[PDB]
Amino acid sequence: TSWRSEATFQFTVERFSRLSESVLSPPCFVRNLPWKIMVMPRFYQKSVGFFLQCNAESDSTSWSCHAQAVLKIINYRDDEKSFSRRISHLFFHKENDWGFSNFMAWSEVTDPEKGFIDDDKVTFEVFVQADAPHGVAW
Amino acid sequence: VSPSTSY
Repeated sequence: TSWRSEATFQFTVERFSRLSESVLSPPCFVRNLPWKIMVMPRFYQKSVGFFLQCNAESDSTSWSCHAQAVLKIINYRDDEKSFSRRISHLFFHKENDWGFSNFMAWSEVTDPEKGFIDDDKVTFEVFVQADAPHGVAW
Repeated sequence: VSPSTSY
């Protein structure tokens, strides 16, 4: 159920080579809160910005949720070559997302010979393990 | 290299 303490979800960004603004995935519910993948072009040299967002649309300023997660960019040719980084963060209204502005080089992810991009699509994945939130379901 | 918010 949505109360699950962990989950793995993916989001495929299309027309990736042409990305110019931040894109958000639909929500995946964990601990009954909406978690989303956020991707955007950055420049450390261009790089892929990859963040995990939590409960960002809520007007509440009383909530908080500590979570650990594995942010991964899927390599469709070989799963063992997927690029991953781990995070640990206390999510709350003032810091509702966390990740890396320079997750990996843009030139690498968009290289047709590396295996991360196909038909200009790149798939992002997040495995999140969150603790029970505070200031939500009193 | 280092994590942060998207801000």
